[PDB]
Amino acid sequence: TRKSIHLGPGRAFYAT
Amino acid sequence: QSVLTQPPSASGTPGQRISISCSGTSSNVENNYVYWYQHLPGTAPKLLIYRNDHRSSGIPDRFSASKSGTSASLAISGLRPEDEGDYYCAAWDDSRGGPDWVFGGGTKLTVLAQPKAAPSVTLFPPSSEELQANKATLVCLISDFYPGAVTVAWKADSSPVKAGVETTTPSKQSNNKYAASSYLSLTPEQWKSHKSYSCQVTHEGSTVEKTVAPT
Amino acid sequence: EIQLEQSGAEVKKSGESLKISCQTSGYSFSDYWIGWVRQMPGKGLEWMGIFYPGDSDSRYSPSFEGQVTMSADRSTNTAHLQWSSLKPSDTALYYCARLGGDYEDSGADAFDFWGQGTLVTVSSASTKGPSVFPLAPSSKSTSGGTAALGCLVKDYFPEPVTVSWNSGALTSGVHTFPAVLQSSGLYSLSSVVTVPSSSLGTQTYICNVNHKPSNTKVDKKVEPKS
Repeated sequence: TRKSIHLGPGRAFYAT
Repeated sequence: QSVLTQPPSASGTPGQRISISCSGTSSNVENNYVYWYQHLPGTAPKLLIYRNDHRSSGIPDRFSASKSGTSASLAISGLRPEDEGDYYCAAWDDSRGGPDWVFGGGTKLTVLAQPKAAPSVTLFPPSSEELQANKATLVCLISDFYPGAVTVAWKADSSPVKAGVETTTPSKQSNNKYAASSYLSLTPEQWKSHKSYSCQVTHEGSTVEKTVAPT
Repeated sequence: EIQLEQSGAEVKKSGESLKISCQTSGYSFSDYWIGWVRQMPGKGLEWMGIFYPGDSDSRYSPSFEGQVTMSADRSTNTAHLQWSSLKPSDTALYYCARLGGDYEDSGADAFDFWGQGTLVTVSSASTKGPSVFPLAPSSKSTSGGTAALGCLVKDYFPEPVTVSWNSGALTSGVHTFPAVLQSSGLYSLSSVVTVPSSSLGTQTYICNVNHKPSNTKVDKKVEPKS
């Protein structure tokens, strides 16, 4: 991917 | 909620350990990953630390970081002259429920290259020529200070002057000490009225004040 | 080796449009967010937004939404930032950076590779030569040693200005200070010389100001105040 953004442990935006 | 607060300045001598502080909120620093960047003259910002406390590859191990509650800190031991520069914390913030990236305000680290030096202040009152032109400028000239940060306050008599002040960023002189200048703009009626005007420059807790008056 | 290469410095007039560039190399352009970061003179780094070249997705920081446009040309691996109406307050160094790190098999989280930055200066002023005023000796016969006098070089555009004293024969104790940029878009600077208090009624002191953009030369006589 590389589009998903990891904000923190166990959490992300733009995930699939 | 999307603010990371850093002290504007830190200083140390070669060899010392310093700690750069960053204060966020539950919206960023407490739960989201913190990152640290170094920013030196003529170079892009450089990733130092990722995910709170992991050093980036190639980075020297005298760089370290940690996290507790809403505070984060970057430890630099074995402080070297090369370390002089701006250091930023950074985090994702989710106040908008979105991936917003926030930089801290930055901390300007001085690695002490020479002995500390008090500023010379010189204050010029408006020239008569300028007053014939129906303008009035007071000129405050600040030189030979080290490290390179000053605070300028202007006074109309004993009271603080907010409006009409323009001050430069400090610039490194040829002798590696710093220089700055501050200009207060007045209508001639403003200048004429008061008993005096003052330029207050403060450097490392020490204040130098020069005053001028009509005639 | 991953590199981002940004376009060159720009000097614009307020109200003008501008598109700046960041060309990438070393990796799949379509696959990583590209971010933009602004630094105003004497201020810190400030996040503008991220743009995803693969599908044209975008996120703008609230302050930048509607004020600037991110885009990307996939034919040339170039990310762009553009303004249709530049304002003086857009004067800044602008950075482009990749959001990566590759700390896991998937995803991104930190701006890892950075462009060298592109400087944009925006002014609403036009060419104007300075008013040069004399900054008169604070007192004459003070028994404290030396004296300070100068030239206020006021309200010019653009930089630079050249200053000399007694046509360059007087250099000792001369300090010409960096300009301040006023909210008007015009600059002012000061030049000051340190001299013996005893030779005020002896040696004349003229400052020689040269502002070549407006083609101004001014020679001002700096004398003790009445």
